[PDB]
Amino acid sequence: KVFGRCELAAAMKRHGLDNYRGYSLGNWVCAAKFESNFNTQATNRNTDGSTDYGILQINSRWWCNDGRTPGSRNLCNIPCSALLSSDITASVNCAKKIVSDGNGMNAWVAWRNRCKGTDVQAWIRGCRL
Ligand SMILES: [Cl-]
Ligand code: NA
Repeated sequence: KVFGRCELAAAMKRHGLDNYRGYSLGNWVCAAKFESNFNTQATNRNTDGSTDYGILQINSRWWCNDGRTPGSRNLCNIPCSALLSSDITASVNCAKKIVSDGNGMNAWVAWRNRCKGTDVQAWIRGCRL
């Protein structure tokens, strides 16, 4: 599923991400835009052999099992394919574990390079939330 901007904002809000660990909703919408272009089916393979999955491009080295990332942890205890669903619940629940992990949203490279320090409230402007 390719989400619309306000559609995703509202789904993320319903799943408890607005101000989760201090990060306003706009931060999460901005991260999803630049990680996956709002496409739940996005995958990208990394040089180390791991793969990033879904709307928030969660990585198979630490967070999910894709059966082909040797010596990976599966800290969200899910198959990575579950992160590609049109229902974002699994992605959101795993993202909450990531962002609690210590370096916050800096775990998402696109957030650090393209969202951090910008006017992220713009990503939810105009939406009925
Ligand atoms: Cl933080
Ligand atoms: Na893994």
